[PDB]
Amino acid sequence: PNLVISVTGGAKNFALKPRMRKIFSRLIYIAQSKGAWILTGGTHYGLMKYIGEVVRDNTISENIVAI
Amino acid sequence: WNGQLKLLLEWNQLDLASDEIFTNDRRWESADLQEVMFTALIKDRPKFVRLFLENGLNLQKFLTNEVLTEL
Repeated sequence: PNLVISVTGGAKNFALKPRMRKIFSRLIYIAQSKGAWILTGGTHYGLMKYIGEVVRDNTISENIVAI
Repeated sequence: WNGQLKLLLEWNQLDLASDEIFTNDRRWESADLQEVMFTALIKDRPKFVRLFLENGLNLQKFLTNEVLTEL
């Protein structure tokens, strides 16, 4: 039902600031709740790795799909 | 960057280093923060340790056997 597109590649290095971190954690929680897609670059370095780790732990915690 | 970073760390001004230095967005390699983290732990600077961890530092990689035995 819902799609989200997060712009990737802007910064090679990403700062895990609480302001910039909790927002994306909540976004991923919302996407899991509504079964949304999230579209990212997929690079190992930057925000993509953080999003991937969040998704992995939430799955550990299936219903959420990231492409 | 290293001179300003070491100076601010010595004087323990978190805000100045966090805003003016770490907001540069330039690449932050592991060895940099390895050295500055080693010098931060000794001088009892917890906030700078938190800042380094947030900005990205594999603590498991940093904590070598040599570092732990020396500490």
